[PDB]
Amino acid sequence: DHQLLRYLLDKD
Amino acid sequence: ELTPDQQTLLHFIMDSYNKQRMPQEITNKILKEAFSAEENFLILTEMATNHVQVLVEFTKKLPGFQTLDHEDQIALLKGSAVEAMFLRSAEIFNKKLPSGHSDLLEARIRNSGISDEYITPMFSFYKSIGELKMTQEEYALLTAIVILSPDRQYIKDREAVEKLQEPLLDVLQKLCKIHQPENPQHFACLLGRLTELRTFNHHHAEMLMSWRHKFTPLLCEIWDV
Ligand SMILES: Cc1ccc(Cl)cc1N1CCN(C(=O)[C@]23C[C@H]4C[C@H](C[C@H](C4)C2)C3)CC1
Repeated sequence: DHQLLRYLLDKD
Repeated sequence: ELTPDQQTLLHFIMDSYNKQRMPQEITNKILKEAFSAEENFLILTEMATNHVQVLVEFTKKLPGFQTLDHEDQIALLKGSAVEAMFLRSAEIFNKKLPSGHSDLLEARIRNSGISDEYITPMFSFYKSIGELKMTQEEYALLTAIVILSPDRQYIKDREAVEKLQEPLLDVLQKLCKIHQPENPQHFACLLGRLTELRTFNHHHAEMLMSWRHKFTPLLCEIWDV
């Protein structure tokens, strides 16, 4: 269930 | 006085903190939307959700934060979300709105289905913080210090977090000597509000289990709802 926060952290 | 590297760190933090603010559509929704528990609740859900986005953007730019273990990154975000939300909400409530919008936002908060158990410590905390008369630098640093708290649960490398937090504390400490030499315990007073802040973890957990209005998927993820 990381999906949203992980996306927000990793995105450029 | 601030050494030039402390000045470079402050300037870098402030650029990240000023970079994202409150969108006009939400602010106007405070003034113009229907007043009812469900509608008041929805506005607040929408402010909290925008705050999460802003919080992640600010957190990712903190010096050293991207060098931490990926699981630690997530634990810090999750652990600090509520506290950071309350700190930003205090800033907005005291400093970033016209006198009209503060009164109306207070009303909306008081009639959004939230228990009195939670409302009273909230407004007490906002008045407490408001009496410190913090500058924007002080809000930015305290937000950064709260996010880089090494004592969150399930942090593997606590020493690594301490190293990132400490320079921010040292800068905040120098700003309390400079902007209020009158009050030599001002720094400790600020850190006293972190203690008040931590109580909102319990209050917020309580308000959450005491539901079921829908939250957003981002809120559910970061609050573990
Ligand atoms: C007034 C402000 C401005 C900015 C931000 Cl980021 C948050 C706030 N709030 C202060 C705290 N607060 C809450 O605890 C919630 C938590 C949760 C979702 C939503 C509606 C209910 C239940 C109260 C927001 C009001 C919204």
